[PDB]
Amino acid sequence: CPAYSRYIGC
Amino acid sequence: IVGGEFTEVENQPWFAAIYQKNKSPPSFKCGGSLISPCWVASAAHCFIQLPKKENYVVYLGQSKESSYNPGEMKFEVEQLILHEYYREDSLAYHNDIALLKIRTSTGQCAQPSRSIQTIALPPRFTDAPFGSDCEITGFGKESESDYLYPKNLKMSVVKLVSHEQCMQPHYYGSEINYKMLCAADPEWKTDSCKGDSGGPLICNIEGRPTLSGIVSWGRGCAEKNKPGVYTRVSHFLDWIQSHIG
Repeated sequence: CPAYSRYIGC
Repeated sequence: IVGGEFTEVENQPWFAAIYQKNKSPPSFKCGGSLISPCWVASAAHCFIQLPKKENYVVYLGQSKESSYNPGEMKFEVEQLILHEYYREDSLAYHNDIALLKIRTSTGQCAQPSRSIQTIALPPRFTDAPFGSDCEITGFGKESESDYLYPKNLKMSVVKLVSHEQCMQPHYYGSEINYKMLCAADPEWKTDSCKGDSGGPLICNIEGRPTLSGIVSWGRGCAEKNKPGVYTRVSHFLDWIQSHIG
């Protein structure tokens, strides 16, 4: 997971 | 979605709610956009942890996530296509786009209704300026520091931010390239957020509501000098056309 994810799974 | 308002899916009739099956009702995972009756565009990063079409279900016509919605349509993923150059780099996503060929158990694609409509892809270039205020919608958090998610659909308005601005070191520096689209609120009060990813960035181009971007990343939500970053769909038109045409 990249630091700036907006992904529910991150 | 930070700011904006709660809304029904009739204002975002292309919005696709993408869930993952559980071993046990499915868990909401990402937004998406209907770009033709049988095809949904979304973010490739939504599928990396489990990249099998069998494990996902797509719903069109939903205002309330994870419950039944009048006029709903439930689809299986017949085909899951992730961009061949998808990549993660410790801050952000690259080439972050996925296609989903959808089909019900009885074989159908989407049936247009007041709550289920396709959204137009962007033109190859257009002459004539358009506005840079674009809509965003989804089920994501209402603030970067919220635990818990809102359960009902929200929508809001952001403004496109030039690449040149977004690449300023105060913004994202060299992490932004020509394939990305930044959008933020001039007052930093509305943005897409965690759980809105995959969802649409809708600009009005040549009179058409138009899928200009796909929620991909952003440092926090509605943070000053930190736009939401979107896959620039116009860049992938021939990628898209060569798979769905």
